[PDB]
Amino acid sequence: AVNIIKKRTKPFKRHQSDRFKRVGESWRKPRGIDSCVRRRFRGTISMPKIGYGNNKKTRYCMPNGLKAFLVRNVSDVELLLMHNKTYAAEIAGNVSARKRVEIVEKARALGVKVTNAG
Amino acid sequence: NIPPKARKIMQLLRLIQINNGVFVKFNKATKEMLQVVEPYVTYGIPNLKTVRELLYKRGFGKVNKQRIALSDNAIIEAALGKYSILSIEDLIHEIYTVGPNFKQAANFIWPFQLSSPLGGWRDRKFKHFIEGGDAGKRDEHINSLVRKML
Amino acid sequence: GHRLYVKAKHLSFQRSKHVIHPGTSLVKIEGCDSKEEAQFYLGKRICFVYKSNKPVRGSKIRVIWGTVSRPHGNSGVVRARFTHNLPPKTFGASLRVMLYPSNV
Amino acid sequence: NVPKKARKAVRPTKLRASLAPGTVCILLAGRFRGKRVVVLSQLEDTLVVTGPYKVNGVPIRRVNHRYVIATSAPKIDVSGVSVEKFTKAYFAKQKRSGPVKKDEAFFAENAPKNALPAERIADQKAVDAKLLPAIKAIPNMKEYLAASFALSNGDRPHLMKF
Amino acid sequence: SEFQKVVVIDAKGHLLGRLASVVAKQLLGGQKVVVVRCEELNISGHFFRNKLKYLAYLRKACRYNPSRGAFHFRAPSRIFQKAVRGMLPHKTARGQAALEHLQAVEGIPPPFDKQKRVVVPAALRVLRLKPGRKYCTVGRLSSEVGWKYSDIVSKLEERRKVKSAAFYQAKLAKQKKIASAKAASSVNGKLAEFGY
Amino acid sequence: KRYVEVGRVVLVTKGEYTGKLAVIVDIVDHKRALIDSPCSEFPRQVIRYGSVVLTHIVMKLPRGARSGIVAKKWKAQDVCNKWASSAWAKKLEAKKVRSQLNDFDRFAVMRLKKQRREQVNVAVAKALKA
Amino acid sequence: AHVQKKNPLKNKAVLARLNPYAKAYKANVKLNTGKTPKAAGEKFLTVLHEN
Amino acid sequence: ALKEYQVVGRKVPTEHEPVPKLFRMRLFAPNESVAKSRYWYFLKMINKVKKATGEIVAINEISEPKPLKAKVFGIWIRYDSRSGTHNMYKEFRDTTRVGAVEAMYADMAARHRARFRSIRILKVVEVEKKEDVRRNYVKQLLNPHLKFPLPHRRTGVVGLAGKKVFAPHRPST
RNA sequence: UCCGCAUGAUUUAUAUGUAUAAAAAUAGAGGUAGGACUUGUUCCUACUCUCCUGUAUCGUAGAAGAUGGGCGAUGGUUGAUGAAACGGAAGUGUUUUAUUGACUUGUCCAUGAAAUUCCAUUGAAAUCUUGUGCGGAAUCGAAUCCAUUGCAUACGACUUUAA
RNA sequence: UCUAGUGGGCCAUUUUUGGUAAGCAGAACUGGCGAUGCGGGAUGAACCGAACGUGAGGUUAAGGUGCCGGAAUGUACGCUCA
Repeated sequence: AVNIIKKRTKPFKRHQSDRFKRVGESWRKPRGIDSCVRRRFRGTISMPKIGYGNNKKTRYCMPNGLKAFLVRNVSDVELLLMHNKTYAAEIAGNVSARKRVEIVEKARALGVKVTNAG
Repeated sequence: NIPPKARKIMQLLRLIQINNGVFVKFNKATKEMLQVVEPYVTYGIPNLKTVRELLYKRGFGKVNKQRIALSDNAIIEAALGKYSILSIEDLIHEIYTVGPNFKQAANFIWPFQLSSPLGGWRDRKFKHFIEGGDAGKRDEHINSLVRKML
Repeated sequence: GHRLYVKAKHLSFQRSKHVIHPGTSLVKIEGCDSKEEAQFYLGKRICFVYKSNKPVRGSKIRVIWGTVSRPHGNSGVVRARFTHNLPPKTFGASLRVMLYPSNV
Repeated sequence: NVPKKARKAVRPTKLRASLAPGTVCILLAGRFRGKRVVVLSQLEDTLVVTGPYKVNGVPIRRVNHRYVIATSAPKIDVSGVSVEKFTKAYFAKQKRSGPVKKDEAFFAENAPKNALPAERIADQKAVDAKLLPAIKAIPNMKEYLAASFALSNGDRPHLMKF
Repeated sequence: SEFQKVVVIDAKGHLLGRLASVVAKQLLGGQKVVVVRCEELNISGHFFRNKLKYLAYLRKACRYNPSRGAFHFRAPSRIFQKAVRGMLPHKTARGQAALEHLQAVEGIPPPFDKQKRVVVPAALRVLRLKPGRKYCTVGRLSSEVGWKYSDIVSKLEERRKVKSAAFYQAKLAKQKKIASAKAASSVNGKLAEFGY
Repeated sequence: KRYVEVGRVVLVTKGEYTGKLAVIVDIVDHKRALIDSPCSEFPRQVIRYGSVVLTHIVMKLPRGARSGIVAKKWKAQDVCNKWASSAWAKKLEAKKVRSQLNDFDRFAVMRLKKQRREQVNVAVAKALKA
Repeated sequence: AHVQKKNPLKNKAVLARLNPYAKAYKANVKLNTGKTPKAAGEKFLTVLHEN
Repeated sequence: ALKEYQVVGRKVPTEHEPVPKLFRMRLFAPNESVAKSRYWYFLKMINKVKKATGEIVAINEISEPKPLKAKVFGIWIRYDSRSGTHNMYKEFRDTTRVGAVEAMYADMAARHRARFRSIRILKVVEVEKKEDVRRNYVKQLLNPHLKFPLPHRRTGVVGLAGKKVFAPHRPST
């Protein structure tokens, strides 16, 4: 959780998704017989590869060195009593404001950081 | 673009990558093999300085089929202790003066991964050394090549 | 008050015929006509000074710093690495080579 | 967890021979950039320098050995100046850990008038009295020190001597 | 060594291509260049070769619309500018900016006749062309190709030279008086020890 | 006015011996000649005409002379002071001294030039006013 | 073990860990403390300058 | 850069020939390996020896006995053109016979476009007599009263000061 | 809408001295009061000054440059008014002249720069239009549409007329 | 052991056959493209160099160093005026 370095920050947009609206930005492997992107010609977009994989020690870590653990209730928040310095609670979006208040209070009492507090 | 015969010889000489160096004992068999692979390799007579610099900086031994740096005499003693080779110094002695266990001493050493020469090669690299290239026998000029390549 | 820096020009990035490397910049220093003279300026701090439109901290002047690394070519041109890569819109702009890490 | 103990022992800094005590140096950066000062002693990695206050106006302070250009001007005698007084703690800011603020109404108290107590100027007067004959005897030295340094057109630092 | 704001180059005795190459490199470096007396530029080879080369260049026009075809400028300054433009990457913004900083003119106009003019030794004909080998003049080539202002430029150059000679004589008088005063100064004896 | 012949004194402008005097004692060809100097640090050698510049001093010396007799003729004739007491060598020496000075010398030169400028300005003003 | 390779030709401590003789090794020893004659031969000189 | 080597070799002794003849020649080669290669190349023409069937018993670099005096060198060569084989004789004034050979190679390449591989140096001799010196331009350098102006060059650059892009005034000669 | 009693924004500022205006050839007069009279394709005059291009010349000390003095000149530098003249190739610039200023570092003196106590920052001042307080009044308009003509015209456009 | 795809090939060096020849057709060896990105030959499937995980630093191959364009308007000897 120290010196977190990302090899690549771009999201690997799909080819021609910027040109055609029916083509989503979610990555698809090009499989054309004359695909310049697949052949990796100079100046074309890069394809996702295993070499882009981030360090295992810093993988899944937020810039603060924590991992955003999703919590839906106070019982979920209590799961991070011992793992306070590695996991940070993220309140689920479908949780009501009344239960979110209790979740925030429990996280504050346990010292667990909240990624989306307030 | 390597012919099958030259490719097989270089595999048997453990020269499977560019800028790779090995020690061989010069006999009729090795001389004829080097003659066949003349366009693809250079070879010559190394001196004591070249041999010791190679084994001290690029010295890697093959223990358990692994490339391990010769950072301690214990590794050499474990690998070649049965041949009375207990240190990098007598490993250098066995390599320089071709002794009884030269085959074991040379096979234990991983092929040297030399860098590109400092100052580059000649104007055209893939001509013979006699013609002005960097191929074939070069006699003592292998020492200068290794010095640039180390 | 006068100047304590040598004038310099930002020529281009390190590049081949068609491939550019914006991580290093080519700098021509006034009065440096050989790679032997470039050895004196090796390691010297070099700054690009430009103006802006928003005052920041009361000053409208922004400076990008860097260090000369190695000579380039035979005519005294040097390679420099900056904290932020110099924008290529500054190709041909003025840079200041300081004497801050001096050894004379 | 406890980190490993590194094997980087601290060893004394060895400086250039040109930065001898009494040498005239040119300040390259800072408030007094371009000024000419006299080296009194040598600290760990810095030099204790001061152009005499009756000519220069630069007080007794430190300067990084890299941020000065030594000049081949005739050396100024600094034999008796009590160099041992100037240490790292001498040019050390007060203990400011905790209650410190940098708002207004603080620059009227940090001015040298209502600050910089005695034993600074009082010792500087005595040290200047000791050092005065050397500058007086050397011709052009007083005006040379008072004059700042600048690069004129056509000046090439890599070829000119200092 | 020369990082000045604006440089004025007297094009007389210079070779067109070598001067254009130096000027283009300076423009890309970020230096404003004003080239004067472009009609005195020289091109290696005898006049018939250069005349035929320009005629071949002039013959190249768009088949369906010469108005949008290649524009063949006849003035010597425009010939120099065409050489510089060919040496520059003018189709990019950087090349267009570099070309915008060049001001090539015929003769020495009043904006620049009172400014210092320099030369490029790497492009000088006397230093680059072997003696005895004939060369042409861009001004003569332009005049025989369609440039109309060869005679008026010559007349204005005669007037400018007369004015410049008068200015030089007035400056020479001041220089001789300063030298005479400096000769009798006793400071020179103690100053010569420093090489001055 | 200057030609390349045996006895011609030249100044070396290229190589390690730049700024040194020499005398041509033998002409190898139209591109090279053999030169020598009485100085111990300068060895007799063969140099190209592009690395040297001809001077005005021509001394009487036999073709293919040896180093010993070259030095003897150099001492016998006044070639040493002939070159030394010339505008060329004096101007070179002033250049050398001007390049062999430090910042303190530069300050002294500036002050001396300021004094000379003031005196000259007064002199020209008085002379012109008459 | 062996997280980073040190060059013995650069690191004296590693150059001492290996090769214990390095400390006692000597070089540049003079062996010309004698008349130091020449072995050329008239026959060899004539052959060298034969043509 | 060329050097002159004397190379002495012979055939490997056999049952019929226990004392083979020793053959020596002087060759101008960049290095000893090229010199020995040239030796075998020239020996294969006349004798029935090869590198496999022969051995080199000596190779010594020869330096100029008088490098500090001007000499005239006459070189007989045999070279192959694009049509046939020719024999030429050339004269060069130099202080070293190796330098004369290098000048000969440069001149042949410049004039006849002849490469190193197509030129055989038959003989190099030193001519100390103008009665045997036959080239008029070489002989004109032997007169006691020889004088001429400096060859027309690009004037003196003189140090780094000649690297300025611009000049304040026109040059003078 | 012009001058000033001034504030603010911008640049000269693509700045850090970013100062420098003869001509033409190179086996030559290169010219430097170049000298030499006799205004000429003249000398024995000046002759080794020409050639190291500018590595030159001019400027360059002072809290980004302050306060008070003695000697030395009898000048130099920077501005506003004044009398002007000369510059047309794009002259928008170059000289000279009187009043009014301030410094003068040519030399010697004194006081004062600090803690911004080891660098990360580029300074004072001058010119320009747009906002606000204006005293002083305003010496002063055109184009188009709508109409009209046919020397014009698919429509625009063009050539006329109009109060 | 089980099974997929394939069963139209093409280019270059060398050895060739049939044809006037072909960017023609048919054979042999090797290396390639097909399935090979990258540097160079201005441009390109085969030619040269070199076979590719994500990056930092250094050095090179082939190829280049007047400008476009990164790099000597480098050195030495000659030839050539179209």
